[PDB]
Amino acid sequence: AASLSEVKLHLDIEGHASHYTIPWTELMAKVPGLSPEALWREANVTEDLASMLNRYKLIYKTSGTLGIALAEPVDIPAVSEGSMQVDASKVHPGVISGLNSPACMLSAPLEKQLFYYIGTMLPNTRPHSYVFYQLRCHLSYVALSINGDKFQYTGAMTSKFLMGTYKRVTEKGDEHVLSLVFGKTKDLPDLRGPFSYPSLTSAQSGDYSLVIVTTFVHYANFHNYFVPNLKDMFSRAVTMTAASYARYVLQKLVLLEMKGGCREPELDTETLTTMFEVSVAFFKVGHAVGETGNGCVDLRWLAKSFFELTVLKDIIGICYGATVKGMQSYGLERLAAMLMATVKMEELGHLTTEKQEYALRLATVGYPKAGVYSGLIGGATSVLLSAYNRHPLFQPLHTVMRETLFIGSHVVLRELRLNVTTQGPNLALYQLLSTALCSALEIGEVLRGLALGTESGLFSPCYLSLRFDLTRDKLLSMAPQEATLDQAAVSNAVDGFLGRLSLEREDRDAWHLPAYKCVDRLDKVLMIIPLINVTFIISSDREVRGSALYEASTTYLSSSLFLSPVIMNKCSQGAVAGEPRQIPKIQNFTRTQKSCIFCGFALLSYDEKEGLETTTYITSQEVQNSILSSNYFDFDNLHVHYLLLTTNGTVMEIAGLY
Amino acid sequence: QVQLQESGPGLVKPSQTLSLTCAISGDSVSSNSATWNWIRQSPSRGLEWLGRTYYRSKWYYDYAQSVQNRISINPDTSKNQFSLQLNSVTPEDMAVYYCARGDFDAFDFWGQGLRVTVSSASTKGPSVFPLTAALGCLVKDYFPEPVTVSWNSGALTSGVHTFPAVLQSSGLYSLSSVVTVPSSSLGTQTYICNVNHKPSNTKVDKKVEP
Amino acid sequence: ITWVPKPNVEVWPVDPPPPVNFNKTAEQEYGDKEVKLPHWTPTLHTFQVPQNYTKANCTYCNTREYTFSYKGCCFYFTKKKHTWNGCFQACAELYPCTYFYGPTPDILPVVTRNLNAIESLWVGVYRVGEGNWTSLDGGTFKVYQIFGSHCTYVSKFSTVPVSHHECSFLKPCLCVSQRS
Amino acid sequence: YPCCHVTQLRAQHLLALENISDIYLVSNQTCDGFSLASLNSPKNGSNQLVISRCANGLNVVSFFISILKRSSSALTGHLRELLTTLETLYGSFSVEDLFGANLNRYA
Amino acid sequence: YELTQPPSVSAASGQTARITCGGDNIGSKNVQWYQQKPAQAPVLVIYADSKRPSGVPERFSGSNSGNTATLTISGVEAGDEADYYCQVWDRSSNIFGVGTRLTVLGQPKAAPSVTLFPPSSEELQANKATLVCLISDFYPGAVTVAWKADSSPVKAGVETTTPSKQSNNKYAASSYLSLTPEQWKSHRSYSCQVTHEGSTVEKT
Ligand SMILES: *[C@@H]1O[C@H](CO)[C@@H](O[C@@H]2O[C@H](CO)[C@@H](O[C@@H]3O[C@H](CO)[C@@H](O)[C@H](O)[C@@H]3O)[C@H](O)[C@H]2NC(C)=O)[C@H](O)[C@H]1NC(C)=O
Ligand SMILES: *[C@@H]1O[C@H](CO)[C@@H](O)[C@H](O)[C@H]1NC(C)=O
Ligand SMILES: *[C@@H]1O[C@H](CO)[C@@H](O)[C@H](O)[C@H]1NC(C)=O
Ligand SMILES: *[C@@H]1O[C@H](CO)[C@@H](O)[C@H](O)[C@H]1NC(C)=O
Ligand SMILES: *[C@@H]1O[C@H](CO)[C@@H](O)[C@H](O)[C@H]1NC(C)=O
Ligand SMILES: *[C@@H]1O[C@H](CO)[C@@H](O)[C@H](O)[C@H]1NC(C)=O
Repeated sequence: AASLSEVKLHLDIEGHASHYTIPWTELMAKVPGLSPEALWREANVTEDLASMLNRYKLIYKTSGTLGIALAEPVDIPAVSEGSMQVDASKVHPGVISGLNSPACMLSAPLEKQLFYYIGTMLPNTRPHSYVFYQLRCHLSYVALSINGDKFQYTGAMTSKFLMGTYKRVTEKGDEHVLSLVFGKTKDLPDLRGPFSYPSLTSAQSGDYSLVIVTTFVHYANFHNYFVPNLKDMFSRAVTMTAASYARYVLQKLVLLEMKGGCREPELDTETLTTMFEVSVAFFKVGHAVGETGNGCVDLRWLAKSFFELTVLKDIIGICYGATVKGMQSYGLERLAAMLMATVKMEELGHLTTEKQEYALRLATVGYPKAGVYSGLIGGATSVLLSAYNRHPLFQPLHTVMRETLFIGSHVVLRELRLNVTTQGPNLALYQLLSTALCSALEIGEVLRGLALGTESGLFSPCYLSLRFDLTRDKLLSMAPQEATLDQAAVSNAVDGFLGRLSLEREDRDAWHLPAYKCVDRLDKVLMIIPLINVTFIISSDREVRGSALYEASTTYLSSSLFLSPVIMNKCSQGAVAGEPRQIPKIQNFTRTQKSCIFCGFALLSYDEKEGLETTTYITSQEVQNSILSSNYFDFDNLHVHYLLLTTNGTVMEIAGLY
Repeated sequence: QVQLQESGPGLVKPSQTLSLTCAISGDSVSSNSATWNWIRQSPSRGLEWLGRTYYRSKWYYDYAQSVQNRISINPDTSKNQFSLQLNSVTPEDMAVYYCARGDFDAFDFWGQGLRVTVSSASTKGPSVFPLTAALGCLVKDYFPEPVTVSWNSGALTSGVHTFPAVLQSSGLYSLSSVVTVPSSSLGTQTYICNVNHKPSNTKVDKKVEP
Repeated sequence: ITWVPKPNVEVWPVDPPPPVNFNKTAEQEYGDKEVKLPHWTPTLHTFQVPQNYTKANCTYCNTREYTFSYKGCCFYFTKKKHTWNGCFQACAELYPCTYFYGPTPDILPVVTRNLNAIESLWVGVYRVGEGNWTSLDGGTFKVYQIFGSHCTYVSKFSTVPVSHHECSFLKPCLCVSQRS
Repeated sequence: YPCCHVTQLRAQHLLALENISDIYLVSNQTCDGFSLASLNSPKNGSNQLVISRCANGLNVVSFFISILKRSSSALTGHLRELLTTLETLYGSFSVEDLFGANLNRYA
Repeated sequence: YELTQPPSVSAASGQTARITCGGDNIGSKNVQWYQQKPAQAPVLVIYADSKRPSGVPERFSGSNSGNTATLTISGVEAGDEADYYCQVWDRSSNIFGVGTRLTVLGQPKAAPSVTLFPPSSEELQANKATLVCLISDFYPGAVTVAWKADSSPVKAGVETTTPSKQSNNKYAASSYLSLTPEQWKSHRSYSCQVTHEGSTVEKT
C-alpha cells in the first residue's frame, strides 16, 4: 500500500544509551486502522519552536485543576446464578421465556451493536486540529442545532471517553467553538504537540477527568453566557448511577420545556449544561457496559437504563430536534419484545409492582416506535386500572405509584401523538382514570414538586387527564399554601402546569376522543368523561351536539354547568335546543348496596360557585363500598352537589339516602 | 404670523344649540403637528377645556367628560377654520369661549375669545348720549354685552379710557368712555365717538360738540 | 328505578404482538456502519436600516389606550408579540405617528418599572454596520452587548439595553408617539 | 554532538517517513529546548556528511506515543518498555521553560 | 389629576416671586404655565416645565420635580400682576389650575382722579336723568361710593361697578345715579363722593 518499513529510535536516557527498532511493516498488518504516515503528516515534525509556542499560547489553559475525591457507583450488578447468557447477535427464538427467568446479555456482542457505527470523532476543525490527533473509531453521537442553526452541539462518545463540542456562529460569521472531554484519565484521547492534559483538565478524580479544549478568545466569548459548575457536573457524572443521571437530565429538560426552551431556546448556562449532560447519560450507559470486561449484564439493568435512554431520545427530538446515532442494540429490542409475548397485557396490573415496571420498561425498549405493537396500551391501562382500585380515593399519589405509572405512560403518550390509532377505547380508559386521579390534593403535590424541583413534578395523572377546567386562578386556589416555599416559584409552577395541559399544540391533549368532533365551542369545555357506550361532555355553553342537554342546579355561577351525553359516540344531528333538562334528584337510596349497581358509572362532585371538584369512576365493588361508606357524601354542604353519570346516558343527582 | 379669531352668535336661549366658528391664518387646519382646541372660562367652572380636533391619517375628534354627548367640533379645510356646536345648553354654559392651537400637552396661541351668555331675553338696542379737560360718551340700557368703542375709527388712541359696563337690576347694561383734551384746545378739531354693538347690528357715530 | 348490577370494569382485549424478525441482516437493521458527523451551515443575513419605516414627523397620543406617558412622549406595549425587525412595521400600524423607540434618552427605568418580573420587551436601539448603537431618534447608546447580533431587549431588572442572540424570538414591542 | 535548530520554510524540501531510518532524540539538559529529532535517511550506501534533518522533539514524541498507544494489541514487551520510556521522556517536557528563552540558539 | 396651586402669592417689586403647583407625580408629566392678565386672553408663558415660547422675558423660569412644579419670576416688574394657571394632561383630561392671583407689592398709593358728568341734553329730553361718576388712576383698587342730593344721603337707585385694572397697572370704576328728570330741579346740586383708603373725595 505505502512503501514504508521499520525505523530505529536512538536515545540516551541514563548515562548509557539504547535503541528501539519499531517495525512499521507487520505492525500495520496487525492493526488495520493504523496509518503512520497520516499521523506523521498530522504532526508538524518540522515545526519551529516559536510556532509551537504560538499554538500553545492560543489554546485556553485551565486556571487550576479541582482535585475532588469521587467514587464510582454500583451500577451493573453481578450475574445472578443461573442467568441465561444471551449473545446479542445470536438471539434464538426460544432463548428464555418468562419475566421471572434470570437472564443476562453478554457484554462484548452488545458493545459491538451499541458502537456498531464507525466514524471520525476528533475532527480537523480548529481548535481540535491543534491539540488532538484525528481519530476514527466506533462511535455514538447525539447532535442538535438550535437558533437557526447558529448554535450547534455535537457530543460524540466511545466506550471510553466523550467529547461534547459547542459551536456558535455570530451574525457576522465568526465561529466560536468550545469542547468538553469527560472520561477515565487513562482512556482520554491521544494528545499532540506540546499540550499535556494536566494544564487542560478542569476537574480530576482518582480515575476520571474533565478537560476543556478551546481557544482563549472563544473561551471569553462563551464565558459571557456559559459559566458552568464544572465541579457539580463532574461529581454527578462520576458518582450518579446511569439511570439516576438520565432521570436527572430528563427532569431538567422537562423544566426547560415548561419555561419554553423548546419553542424559543435561550442560550443560558442551564440550557447548555443540560445539553452536555444528555451526552453524559448516554456515555455512562455505554461506559459501564464496556467496563464490565467480557462479562454479562442482567436484563433488568439494561431495561431500566435503556428505558431512560429512549425517553431522553424522544424528548430531545421533540424539543430541540436532535439526533441520536448508536446506543441501540437490536438484540435487546428483540429479546424485550419476545418477553412481551410471554405476558398478557390485559392483566399486567395483576402482577407485582417490580414485574409491572420491568415489563413496561421492556415494552419501551422493545417497541420504541409507535405502530408496531399497539396493544401495549392495554398493559399500561391495566396497571392504571389496578392502581385506581388500590389507590386511596382522591388522595395524592405516592412516589412508588408515580414512578410505576410514569414508566407506563410513554406508550400512551406516543400513540396519543399519532394521528390514527387502534386502541382508542383503552386510551379513553387511561384518560378517564387520569381525570379521576386528578384531585386538588394531587394538583397541590405536583405544584409543590414543580416549585421545589423534585420528582413529584415529572409525571402526574393530571397531565394526561381530560380536565379542561384548570385555569390559573383555579390552580392558585388548589396551590400549596405552605409558606416555606416561595410563592413566586409556586406561580411559575402554576404557569408550567397550564403549559403541560395546553390544548394549544401539545398533541398529548385532545384528538383521538370520539366525541371531540361533537363540540363547536372547544374553549368552553370543562371535562370529557368517556364511559362505556357513552361519552359525556361537561361544558359551560349549551352548544354541544349530543343526545340530551342537562343543566345542573348552579347558583349564579358564570360557568353554568351543562352536561351533554353522546350515546355510542354518535354526534346527534342538530344541537339540542329549547330548554335544558333538569337533573333528576334521587333521594330514595341505601348505603348498604350488596351488589355493584354503579359498576361502570361516574360520580362527580361540584360546587355551585367554585366548579367541578371530584371525579370518580366506579371500577369495582370495593370502590362503590368506599364511596358509600365514607365522608364523601356530606349532604349538609348545600353548595356541593353530587351527580351520577350512567352508561345508559342519564345524569341523576344523589341528594339523599333515606 | 400665527393668528385665529372666533365668531358666531353670542346669545343662546336655554336648551337650544350653541354654534361658533374659529378662523385661522398663518397655519393649516390640516397641520400634522398641532391640534385645534375649544376652551371655555367661567367663574362657576373655572378654566375647562371643552374639546379638540386634528388631522393625521384621518380626522380625529376628542371631547371632554362634561359635554361628551353634547359637543361636536367639525373642521373646514376650504376656509381653513373649525366650528363648535353644543346642544342642550344650560345656564352653566354661560362663559367666555376661546379657541387655541396646541400640541396635546400645551396650548400655544389663543383666540380673542367671545362671551356667550344665556338668559332667553331678547336683544335690546343701546341708547347713546354724549356728555386740562375730558369729554366722553355714555351708553345706557342694552342687554347682549359686549360693545366696542372707538374715536375717529382708531385715529386717536392716547388719552382714551373705556370703562367696563355695569349690569342694572333690570338686567340691561350701561358703559361710558372718555378722552382727555387740553383745556386750551377746547374748540380745535373735531372728535367723533364711534359705538358698535354687534348682537343688534348697530353702529352709530356721535360727534362731540361742546 | 330498576337497578341491575353491572360487572366489574376490565381492560378491552388487545391483539397479540407480531413476531420479531431474527432473519434481519443487522447490516440493514442499522445502516452502513460508516458515519459522518453532522455539520450545519447557517445562512448569514445582513441587517440594514429598514428605511421604509422610520421616525415620524407627526405628533399624536391615543390618550385612552396608551400604556404609559412621560413628559412629551406616549408609550405603548404591543399586545401581540412580534419579531424584533418586524416591529418597525408593528409600531407604525398600531396607532398614527408611532414608531420603534430606543429607551435611554427617555430613561428606561420607567419602562422597566411597567413590566412584570419575567416578561421581556424588544426595544429600538440597533447597529446597522459595526458602528455605534443608535435608534431612530439617533445618538449613541451604552449597551450590554454579549452577542454578535443587532437586536436588543429589556426586562424588569435591566439597567441598560441588552443585546439578544436570536432576533427571531417573539416578544412585545415598545412603541412611541411624540407630542412636540 | 551540539544540537540543531528547526526550519521548515525551505520550499520543495520534501520529507517522508518511508525514507527515515534513524531518529535521534535528545534527553534532559542536553539541549534544554527539547529540539530532539535528528531524522537520518537510510545509510546503506551514501558515505557520510549531512543527510539528516532537524525536527521538533515534542511533536515526534507525541506521534510515537500515539502510534504505540493505537497498537497496544500488537505491542510486544520491548515496544511496551519503549512506550513507557518515551512517555516519561514526554513527561520531562516544559513548555513554560521556552517562554522566556529567545530561541534560535543554534544559528 | 388634582392640580393644587396657592390661591394668592405676594412679592415685592424686584424680589423673585415663586408660584407653586402640586399634584401626584406631576414631575412625571409636562407642566405648562399660562399667564392671564386681567381682561385678556390666556397666553402661554412657560411650556415643557422650562421651555419658553418666543418673546417671553427670561425672568420667567420653570421647574418640575416629584409633586411640586415652581414658576419663578425673577424680575417682577410691571405687567406681571396677573392670574397664573398651571396645566397638565392626566389621561383623557386637561386639568387647569384653580388660579394664583399675583400681587406686585411696592407700588405707591396713587391718589384717585374723579370726574362727574351731568344728565346730557338728549337724556334730559327724554324721561331719564343719569349722573356718571368716573374714578380712575388709583391704587389700591378699593373704593366705596355714595351720593348726596344736598348733604342728605340716598340709598336707592344707584349702580356701581367693580374696580377694573388699567393699562398702567392702575384701577378705575364707574358709578351711575339714575333718577327722573323731575327730581333734578328739586335739590340745588348733586354730589358724588368716594372714600379711598380712608380719605374722601367729592365732586358736584
Ligand atoms: C507547520 O509548519 C509551520 C510551523 O508551524 C506552519 O507555518 C506557519 O504558519 C503561520 C500561519 O500562517 C505563519 O504565520 C504567518 O506569518 C506571516 C508573516 O509573514 C503573517 O503574514 C501571517 O498572517 C501569519 O501570521 C508562520 O509564519 C509559519 N511558520 C513558519 C513558516 O515557520 C504551518 O502552518 C504548519 N502547518 C500545520 C498544518 O500546522
Ligand atoms: C356497550 O355497547 C355494546 C355494543 O358494542 C352493547 O352490546 C353492551 O350492552 C353495552 N354495555 C353496557 C354495559 O351497556
Ligand atoms: C414598504 O415596502 C412595501 C413593499 O412590499 C411597499 O408595498 C410599502 O408601500 C412600503 N411602505 C411604504 C410606507 O410605502
Ligand atoms: C460613535 O460615537 C462617538 C461619540 O460617542 C464618535 O466619536 C464616533 O465617531 C462614532 N462612531 C460612529 C461609527 O458613528
Ligand atoms: C525516498 O527514497 C527513494 C529511494 O532513495 C526515492 O526513490 C524516493 O523518491 C524518496 N522519496 C521522497 C519523498 O523523497
Ligand atoms: C528533566 O528536567 C525537568 C526540568 O528541569 C525536571 O523537572 C525533571 O525531573 C527531569 N527529569 C530527568 C529524568 O532528568
